[PDB]
Amino acid sequence: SPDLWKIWLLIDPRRVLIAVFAFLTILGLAIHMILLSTTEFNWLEDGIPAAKV
Amino acid sequence: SPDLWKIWLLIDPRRVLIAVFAFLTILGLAIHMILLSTTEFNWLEDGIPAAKV
Amino acid sequence: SPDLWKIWLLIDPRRVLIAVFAFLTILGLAIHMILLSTTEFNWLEDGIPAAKV
Amino acid sequence: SPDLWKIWLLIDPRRVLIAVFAFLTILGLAIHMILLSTTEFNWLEDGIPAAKV
Amino acid sequence: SPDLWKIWLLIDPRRVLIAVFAFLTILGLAIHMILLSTTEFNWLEDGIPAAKV
Amino acid sequence: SPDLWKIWLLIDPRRVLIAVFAFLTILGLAIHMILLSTTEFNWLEDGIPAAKV
Amino acid sequence: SPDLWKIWLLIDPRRVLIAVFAFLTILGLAIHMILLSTTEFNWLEDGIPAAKV
Amino acid sequence: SPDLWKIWLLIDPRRVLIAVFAFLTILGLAIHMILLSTTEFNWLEDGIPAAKV
Amino acid sequence: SPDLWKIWLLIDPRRVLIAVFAFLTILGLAIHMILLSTTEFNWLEDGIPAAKV
Amino acid sequence: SPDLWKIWLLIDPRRVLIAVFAFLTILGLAIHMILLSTTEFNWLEDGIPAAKV
Amino acid sequence: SPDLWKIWLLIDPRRVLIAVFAFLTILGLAIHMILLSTTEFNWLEDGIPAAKV
Amino acid sequence: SPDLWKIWLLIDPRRVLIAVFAFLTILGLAIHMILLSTTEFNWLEDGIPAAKV
Amino acid sequence: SPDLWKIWLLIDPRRVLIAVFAFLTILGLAIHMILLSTTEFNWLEDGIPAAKV
Amino acid sequence: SPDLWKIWLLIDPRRVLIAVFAFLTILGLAIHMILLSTTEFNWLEDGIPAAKV
Amino acid sequence: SMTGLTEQEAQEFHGIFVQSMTAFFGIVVIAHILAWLWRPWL
Amino acid sequence: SMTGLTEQEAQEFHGIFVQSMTAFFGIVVIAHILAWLWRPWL
Amino acid sequence: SMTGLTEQEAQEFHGIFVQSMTAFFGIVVIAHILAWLWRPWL
Amino acid sequence: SMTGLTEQEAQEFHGIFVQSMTAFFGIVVIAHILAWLWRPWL
Amino acid sequence: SMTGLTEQEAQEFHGIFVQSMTAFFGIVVIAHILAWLWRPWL
Amino acid sequence: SMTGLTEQEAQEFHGIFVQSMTAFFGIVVIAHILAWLWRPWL
Amino acid sequence: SMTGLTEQEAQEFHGIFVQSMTAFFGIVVIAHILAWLWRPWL
Amino acid sequence: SMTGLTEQEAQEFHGIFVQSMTAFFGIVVIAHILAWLWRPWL
Amino acid sequence: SMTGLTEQEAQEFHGIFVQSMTAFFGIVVIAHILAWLWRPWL
Amino acid sequence: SMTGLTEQEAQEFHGIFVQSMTAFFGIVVIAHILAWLWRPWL
Amino acid sequence: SMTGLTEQEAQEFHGIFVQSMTAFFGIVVIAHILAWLWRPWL
Amino acid sequence: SMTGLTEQEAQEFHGIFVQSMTAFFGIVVIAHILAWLWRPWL
Amino acid sequence: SMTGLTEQEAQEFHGIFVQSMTAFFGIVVIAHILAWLWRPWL
Amino acid sequence: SMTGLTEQEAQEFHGIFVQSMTAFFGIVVIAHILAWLWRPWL
Ligand SMILES: COC(C)(C)C/C=C/C(C)=C/C=C/C(C)=C/C=C/C(C)=C/C=C/C=C(C)/C=C/C=C(C)/C=C/C=C(C)/C=C/CC(C)(C)OC
Ligand SMILES: COC(C)(C)C/C=C/C(C)=C/C=C/C(C)=C/C=C/C(C)=C/C=C/C=C(C)/C=C/C=C(C)/C=C/C=C(C)/C=C/CC(C)(C)OC
Ligand SMILES: COC(C)(C)C/C=C/C(C)=C/C=C/C(C)=C/C=C/C(C)=C/C=C/C=C(C)/C=C/C=C(C)/C=C/C=C(C)/C=C/CC(C)(C)OC
Ligand SMILES: COC(C)(C)C/C=C/C(C)=C/C=C/C(C)=C/C=C/C(C)=C/C=C/C=C(C)/C=C/C=C(C)/C=C/C=C(C)/C=C/CC(C)(C)OC
Ligand SMILES: COC(C)(C)C/C=C/C(C)=C/C=C/C(C)=C/C=C/C(C)=C/C=C/C=C(C)/C=C/C=C(C)/C=C/C=C(C)/C=C/CC(C)(C)OC
Ligand SMILES: COC(C)(C)C/C=C/C(C)=C/C=C/C(C)=C/C=C/C(C)=C/C=C/C=C(C)/C=C/C=C(C)/C=C/C=C(C)/C=C/CC(C)(C)OC
Ligand SMILES: COC(C)(C)C/C=C/C(C)=C/C=C/C(C)=C/C=C/C(C)=C/C=C/C=C(C)/C=C/C=C(C)/C=C/C=C(C)/C=C/CC(C)(C)OC
Ligand SMILES: COC(C)(C)C/C=C/C(C)=C/C=C/C(C)=C/C=C/C(C)=C/C=C/C=C(C)/C=C/C=C(C)/C=C/C=C(C)/C=C/CC(C)(C)OC
Ligand SMILES: COC(C)(C)C/C=C/C(C)=C/C=C/C(C)=C/C=C/C(C)=C/C=C/C=C(C)/C=C/C=C(C)/C=C/C=C(C)/C=C/CC(C)(C)OC
Ligand SMILES: COC(C)(C)C/C=C/C(C)=C/C=C/C(C)=C/C=C/C(C)=C/C=C/C=C(C)/C=C/C=C(C)/C=C/C=C(C)/C=C/CC(C)(C)OC
Ligand SMILES: COC(C)(C)C\C=C/C(C)=C/C=C/C(C)=C/C=C/C(C)=C/C=C/C=C(C)/C=C/C=C(C)/C=C/C=C(C)/C=C/CC(C)(C)OC
Ligand SMILES: COC(C)(C)C\C=C/C(C)=C/C=C/C(C)=C/C=C/C(C)=C/C=C/C=C(C)/C=C/C=C(C)/C=C/C=C(C)/C=C/CC(C)(C)OC
Ligand SMILES: COC(C)(C)C\C=C/C(C)=C/C=C/C(C)=C/C=C/C(C)=C/C=C/C=C(C)/C=C/C=C(C)/C=C/C=C(C)/C=C/CC(C)(C)OC
Ligand SMILES: COC(C)(C)C\C=C/C(C)=C/C=C/C(C)=C/C=C/C(C)=C/C=C/C=C(C)/C=C/C=C(C)/C=C/C=C(C)/C=C/CC(C)(C)OC
Ligand SMILES: [Ca+2]
Ligand SMILES: [Ca+2]
Ligand SMILES: [Ca+2]
Ligand SMILES: [Ca+2]
Ligand SMILES: [Ca+2]
Ligand SMILES: [Ca+2]
Ligand SMILES: [Ca+2]
Ligand SMILES: [Ca+2]
Ligand SMILES: [Ca+2]
Ligand SMILES: [Ca+2]
Ligand SMILES: [Ca+2]
Ligand SMILES: [Ca+2]
Ligand SMILES: [Ca+2]
Ligand SMILES: [Ca+2]
Repeated sequence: SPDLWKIWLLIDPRRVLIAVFAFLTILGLAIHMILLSTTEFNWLEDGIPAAKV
Repeated sequence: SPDLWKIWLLIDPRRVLIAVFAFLTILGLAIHMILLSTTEFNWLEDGIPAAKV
Repeated sequence: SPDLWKIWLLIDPRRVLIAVFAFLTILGLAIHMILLSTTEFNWLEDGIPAAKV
Repeated sequence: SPDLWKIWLLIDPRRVLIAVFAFLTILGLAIHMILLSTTEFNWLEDGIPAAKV
Repeated sequence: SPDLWKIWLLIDPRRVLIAVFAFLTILGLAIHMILLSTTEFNWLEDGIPAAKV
Repeated sequence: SPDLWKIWLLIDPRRVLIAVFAFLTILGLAIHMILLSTTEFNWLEDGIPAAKV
Repeated sequence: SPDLWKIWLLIDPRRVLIAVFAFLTILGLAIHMILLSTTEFNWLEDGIPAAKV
Repeated sequence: SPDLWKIWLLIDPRRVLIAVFAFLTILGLAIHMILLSTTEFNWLEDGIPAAKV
Repeated sequence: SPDLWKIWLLIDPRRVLIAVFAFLTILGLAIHMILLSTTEFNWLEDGIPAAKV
Repeated sequence: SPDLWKIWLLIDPRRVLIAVFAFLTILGLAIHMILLSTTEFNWLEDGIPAAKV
Repeated sequence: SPDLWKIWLLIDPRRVLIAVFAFLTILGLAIHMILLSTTEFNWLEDGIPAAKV
Repeated sequence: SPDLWKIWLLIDPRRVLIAVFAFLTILGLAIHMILLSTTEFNWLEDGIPAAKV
Repeated sequence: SPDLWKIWLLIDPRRVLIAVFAFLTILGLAIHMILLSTTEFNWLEDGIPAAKV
Repeated sequence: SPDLWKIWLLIDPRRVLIAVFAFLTILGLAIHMILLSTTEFNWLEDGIPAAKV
Repeated sequence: SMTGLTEQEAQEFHGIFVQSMTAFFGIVVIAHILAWLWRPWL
Repeated sequence: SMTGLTEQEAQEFHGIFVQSMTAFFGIVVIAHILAWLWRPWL
Repeated sequence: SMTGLTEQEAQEFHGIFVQSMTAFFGIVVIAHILAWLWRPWL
Repeated sequence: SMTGLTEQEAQEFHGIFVQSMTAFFGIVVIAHILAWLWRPWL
Repeated sequence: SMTGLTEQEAQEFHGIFVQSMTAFFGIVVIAHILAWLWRPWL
Repeated sequence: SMTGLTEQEAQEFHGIFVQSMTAFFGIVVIAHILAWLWRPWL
Repeated sequence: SMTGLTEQEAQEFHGIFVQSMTAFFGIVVIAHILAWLWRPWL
Repeated sequence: SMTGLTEQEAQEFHGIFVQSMTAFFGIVVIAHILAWLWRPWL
Repeated sequence: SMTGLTEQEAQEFHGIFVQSMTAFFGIVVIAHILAWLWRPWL
Repeated sequence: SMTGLTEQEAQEFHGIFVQSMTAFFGIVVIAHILAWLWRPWL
Repeated sequence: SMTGLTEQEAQEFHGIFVQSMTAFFGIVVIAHILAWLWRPWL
Repeated sequence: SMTGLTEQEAQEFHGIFVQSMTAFFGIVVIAHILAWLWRPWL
Repeated sequence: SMTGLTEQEAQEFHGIFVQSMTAFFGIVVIAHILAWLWRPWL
Repeated sequence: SMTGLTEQEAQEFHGIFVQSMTAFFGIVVIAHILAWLWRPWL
């Protein structure tokens, strides 16, 4: 929609920016936790490259 | 109904938009958690493609 | 009753709409949970179609 | 009693309607839980029609 | 007592009606719970008529 | 005492009626529960008349 | 003391009546509970008269 | 002391009476509980006179 | 000190009588509990005079 | 210091007296508990003089 | 966007600075903790350089 | 410093006195507890002088 | 940046100083705890120099 | 910095003194706890000088 | 009086209250007769 | 007086209260006689 | 009226309330007939 | 005095209170005699 | 009235509400037919 | 004074209080004599 | 009306809302087609 | 001073307080002499 | 309007918002391409 | 001053306080001498 | 605008903010290069 | 200054405070010498 | 400005702040060199 | 300024503060030298 810019006349741009940044940060943290909770995608505990400890 | 636009004269568009966005985000998170809690649809632990760890 | 429209002079249409939407969403979520909690109707764990994991 | 309509001069019709709707919904949910908690009337886990899982 | 109607000059008829309805509903629910908690009067688990599950 | 009626000039008749009704209901419920908690006076689980279940 | 009636000029007769009735009810309930908690004075679980159950 | 009556010019007679009655009641209840908690002075559970149950 | 009576110009005589009475009662209760918790000084369970139960 | 009496121009004599009395009582109770918590200085459980129970 | 400086006309620079500093500190602490919770990247318990204890 | 007396122009002498006395009392209690928790310095449970119990 | 001094026109120097001092103290305590929780860097339990106890 | 005395124009000298004293006391207590929790530096349980208990 | 109702209002409420209570008691009595015919408890 | 009731009001309320209590006690007595016939406890 | 309704409003609400309740009761009855034909419980 | 009661009111209340307490005590005494005949505890 | 709506407002809201509810019920009926074809429960 | 009582009021209250306390102590003494006769504890 | 919006404002917001919802539904439909091709669940 | 008592009031209260405390300590002494005769603890 | 922003203000904020969101999405797409090259999940 | 006491008031309170504390300390010294005779701890 | 800052103030803060962020990012990049040389994780 | 004390007041309080500190420290030192003679810890 | 400080005073605080931070960092660097000499961790 | 102290007041407080801190640090240094002579930890 060409008039999608009018949404900022309805929802506060500053509150939306704060909420978007906070949600994206929480989402990234959650995804990294989910990946680290798995065995196939825990890049820290994987053994690659070959271990030292 | 052709007069379905009249619903915005009753429920506030801003609160409706905020609630819709929040509910859809929560629903997506819940569906992804439900799929990951299964064995057939946990795309991270399914072993496809073939594991490295 | 032909005069069933008069109920909106008694109960607030906006509050009724909000309550109806929330209750329907909660009811759908609850029914999907009940179906997933069973074995015969958990469409994600039923093994159908044939499993890959 | 022919004058049973006079009860709406005492108890608020809107409050009574909302209480009746909420109580009936809760009662239906409770009955469905009670039936699903039984083996004889859990229509989901009964085995009828013959199972696929 | 022929003057038992005067009790409504003392206790509020609407409050009494609300309390009576609530108490009767709770009492019926409690009695049905007590009956279902027993084996002889649990009409759902009694096996009559003959079971299908 | 012939002037036992004067007690209603001291304690509010409506409050006394409400308290008496509530206390009598609670007492009756308590007695029925105490009888049900025994074996000799649980008329529901006594075996009399002869069981079906 | 012949002037013991003067105590009602000090302690409120309605409050004393309420407290006395409540305390006597609680005391009677407590005594009946203590007797039921024993074996010799539980008239319900005693075996007298001879049991049916 | 002959002037011990002057204590009522200092501590409220009504509050003192209420506190004394409450404390004496609690003390009697506590003593009866302590006696009933012992084998030698539980007059209910003692066996005297000779038991029926 | 001969001027020990001046302490009542400093601390309120009624608050001290209440504190003193309450503290002495609590102290007596505590001492009797301590003695009853011992074996040598539990005069109720000591065996003296010779038991009946 | 000869001018140690000047401390009562800073700290309230009444509050200091109350605190001192309370602290001394608590300290005495605590010390008696500590002595009773030991075997060597529990004068009630020591067996001295020779026991009767 | 060359007009990205206009974001400071919407979100308070001091609040953003405080939030950014706090979030970065928490993020660094969390990353260091995650690394220490592993075996391959716990630089304190890895055994390199060779131990003394 | 010769002008160390000026600290009482900054911190309230009465509040400092209360804090110092409370802290010193707490510290002494804590040290006596620490010593009693040990075996080498619990002078009460030490065995010295020779026991009677 | 040459104009980094202007940050003190935005964040209060006193609050920044207090927060920095508190955070640095907490961070130092945390690092010393982390080192003491390991075996290789617990300088108190490492056995160097050679133990007496 | 020769102008380090100016820090007392921002942070209250009395508050800083109170906080510094409290923090130093807590730090000393914590260090003593850490030392006593170890075997090497518990001067109370180290057995030096030679034990009597 | 205490409830703000008139005497006529109290009498008419009493009449309708007792009528409704009697109807409820009759329904309850029929239900209990059916329950006794189904499974007597005494 | 203290409750705001008149002496006549108190007398008539007391009469109705004692009548209702007597009726309730009579129903309770019939129920307890039935219970004793069904299963005596002493 | 303690509710603010008029007598005509109370009557006309009662008519619609009773009719809607009757329709709801009729749907519950057919559902219960279907449930009894499916799996009788007594 | 401090309860708002008159001296005559206090005397009257005391008389009725003591009469009611005596009646309650007599009923309690009869009940305890019955309980001792049923099952003595000492 | 009590909600502040006009009678015409209430009528038009009721019409749109029943149209939307009918559409929702039709979609739900199609979904349930598909579910019964997929896996009948009775 | 501090309680608002008169000196005569305090005197007469003290008299009645001590008389009632003496009566209570005499009943408790009789009860304890009976308890000692029933089962001595020392 | 009760939200402060005019009729034209409500109409244009409804148009944009439905257009955005349709675009979201199209993206969701493409995602579900991809998920069915990847791993069908029925 | 800060309690509202006069010097004479304080000195008469002190006299009565000490007399009562002395009487209390006399009963406690007899009680402790009796307890020592019954069962010495040291 | 409801947020107090001018239409020109809303237009320019929308432009900058979409540009920043496009840049963020491009960075995320590069990151996910790298993640797929490192370790594909499907 | 800060407590509201006069210098003479503070002096006399200090004198009485020191006398009472000395008496308390003397009783505690005998209590401790008696305890040491009963059972020394060091 | 809504933060109370002037456009020139916003531009200067943005410049200093981005300079500080670039310096922090460069330090972080050096630290991560050192961490990869020390112990690569991929 | 900010405590309401005068310079002379602060000086004399400091003198008495340090004298009391010295007395307390001397008592503590004597106690610790006695403790070391009784049972040295180092 | 926003904190109430003058430009000269922010530049003064900043100079002293950076000097103190540099001194603290130098002490920390010496401590870390000593720690590395004592027990290297990498 | 922010604390209400004068520049001379701040200077004198800083001097006394650093003197007291130096004395405390010297006492701490002596204590740590004694601790090292007692039981070295490194
Ligand atoms: C001019 O007008 C007026 C009215 C103002 C004049 C009047 C003035 C007057 C009368 C002044 C009176 C002043 C007085 C009586 C002052 C008394 C002061 C005293 C007795 C001070 C004592 C101070 C003691 C101190 C501060 C001790 C500190 C000890 C510390 C901090 C110990 C710490 C230990 C730690 C952290 C850990 C130890 C090891 C543990 C215990 C944990 O065990 C392993
Ligand atoms: C004049 O203007 C106006 C507007 C006022 C006129 C209008 C008047 C109108 C319209 C009046 C309407 C009145 C109505 C509708 C009245 C309805 C009354 C009803 C239905 C009354 C019902 C009463 C039922 C009672 C009181 C039941 C009591 C049951 C009891 C106490 C049960 C106790 C059970 C016990 C203690 C134990 C049971 C054992 C268990 C089962 C719990 O365990 C084994
Ligand atoms: C003048 O204007 C007006 C408007 C005021 C005129 C109108 C007047 C009217 C209409 C008056 C109406 C009055 C009414 C309806 C009065 C009703 C009175 C009733 C029903 C009274 C009932 C009383 C029942 C009593 C007090 C029962 C007491 C039972 C007790 C205390 C039981 C105790 C049990 C114990 C302690 C232990 C039991 C052992 C267990 C079973 C718990 O364990 C083994
Ligand atoms: C111009 O003025 C105005 C605006 C006022 C005019 C407008 C008037 C209008 C439009 C009126 C509209 C009225 C409507 C729509 C009324 C609808 C009424 C309905 C649907 C009523 C339904 C009632 C159903 C009831 C009360 C059911 C009660 C069931 C009970 C109490 C069941 C109890 C069960 C128990 C206690 C236990 C059962 C066994 C369990 C479930 C425990 O399982 C073992
Ligand atoms: C005149 O000016 C204005 C502005 C007012 C004009 C505008 C008017 C407009 C635009 C109106 C718009 C109206 C709309 C959009 C209305 C939409 C209505 C809808 C979608 C209604 C839907 C209703 C559905 C209902 C009420 C469903 C109820 C279902 C129930 C109660 C199910 C109960 C189930 C139970 C108790 C148990 C089930 C089984 C278990 C327990 C297993 O489930 C978990
Ligand atoms: C006139 O002036 C102004 C300023 C107002 C003009 C401006 C107007 C503008 C710019 C308007 C903009 C509007 C926009 C952006 C609208 C966007 C609308 C969207 C994206 C709508 C999306 C709707 C999606 C819906 C309603 C989805 C519903 C999903 C449901 C209810 C799912 C239920 C799932 C259940 C019950 C169960 C699932 C299974 C579980 C997960 C439980 O188990 C497997
Ligand atoms: C002038 O106008 C007026 C109206 C004021 C005139 C009227 C004046 C009147 C009438 C005055 C009346 C005064 C009265 C009645 C005074 C009564 C005073 C009494 C009875 C005082 C009693 C004092 C008792 C004391 C202080 C006891 C203290 C006991 C202590 C501190 C015990 C401590 C125990 C410890 C620390 C440890 C025990 C060992 C444990 C139990 C812990 O382990 C075995
Ligand atoms: C001029 O006008 C007026 C009205 C003001 C004149 C009137 C003046 C009057 C009448 C004044 C009266 C004054 C009185 C009665 C004063 C009484 C003073 C007393 C009795 C003071 C007693 C003081 C005792 C003290 C402070 C004891 C302190 C003991 C301490 C701190 C012990 C500490 C122990 C520790 C830390 C550890 C022990 C070992 C543990 C128990 C922890 O483990 C075994
Ligand atoms: C004109 O007048 C005035 C006074 C206004 C002029 C003055 C202006 C001044 C002096 C301005 C000063 C500005 C300054 C000092 C700015 C400093 C800016 C800095 C340092 C910015 C730094 C930003 C860093 C960011 C935003 C980093 C973000 C990182 C994120 C979001 C990382 C997320 C990671 C996730 C979600 C998951 C990662 C993996 C985990 C950690 C979970 O582990 C597996
Ligand atoms: C104009 O008038 C006035 C009055 C204003 C003039 C006066 C001005 C004056 C006197 C100014 C004085 C200023 C002063 C004294 C400033 C002092 C500044 C200092 C000391 C600054 C120090 C800063 C240190 C910083 C920022 C350190 C940061 C460290 C960080 C963020 C570490 C993070 C570590 C992480 C995330 C993880 C570590 C891993 C662990 C160890 C936790 O786990 C493995
Ligand atoms: C002039 O105008 C007016 C309106 C004022 C005139 C009207 C006056 C009227 C109408 C007055 C009416 C008065 C009434 C009705 C008075 C009723 C009085 C009654 C019934 C009094 C009853 C008293 C009973 C008492 C106090 C019983 C006490 C029992 C005690 C304290 C038991 C304690 C037991 C203990 C602590 C220990 C052992 C028990 C356990 C269970 C622990 O043993 C194992
Ligand atoms: C002039 O106008 C007016 C209105 C004021 C005139 C009216 C005056 C009137 C009418 C006055 C009426 C006064 C009355 C009725 C007074 C009644 C007073 C009574 C009955 C007093 C009774 C006192 C009993 C006492 C003080 C008992 C104390 C017992 C104690 C403290 C026991 C403690 C036990 C302990 C701490 C330790 C051992 C017990 C345990 C249970 C622990 O052993 C195992
Ligand atoms: C005219 O005057 C002024 C001052 C107004 C001019 C100034 C305007 C300016 C300067 C504007 C600046 C605007 C800026 C900087 C905008 C930046 C916007 C950005 C970066 C937007 C980014 C958006 C990203 C989105 C919306 C991402 C959404 C992701 C979602 C919803 C993901 C959901 C995932 C779910 C629910 C499910 C699966 C994920 C899990 C983790 C569960 O899978 C396992
Ligand atoms: C002009 O008019 C007036 C009235 C203002 C003049 C008067 C001025 C006066 C009288 C001024 C008086 C000033 C005074 C008395 C100042 C006293 C200053 C003192 C004693 C300063 C002491 C400072 C000590 C410091 C800052 C110690 C810091 C220690 C730290 C931060 C330790 C941290 C440790 C960490 C985080 C990590 C490791 C430790 C652990 C325990 C974790 O290792 C295992
Ligand atoms: Ca790796
Ligand atoms: Ca996969
Ligand atoms: Ca499937
Ligand atoms: Ca089925
Ligand atoms: Ca059945
Ligand atoms: Ca039966
Ligand atoms: Ca029996
Ligand atoms: Ca017995
Ligand atoms: Ca004995
Ligand atoms: Ca002993
Ligand atoms: Ca390492
Ligand atoms: Ca010893
Ligand atoms: Ca070491
Ligand atoms: Ca040692």
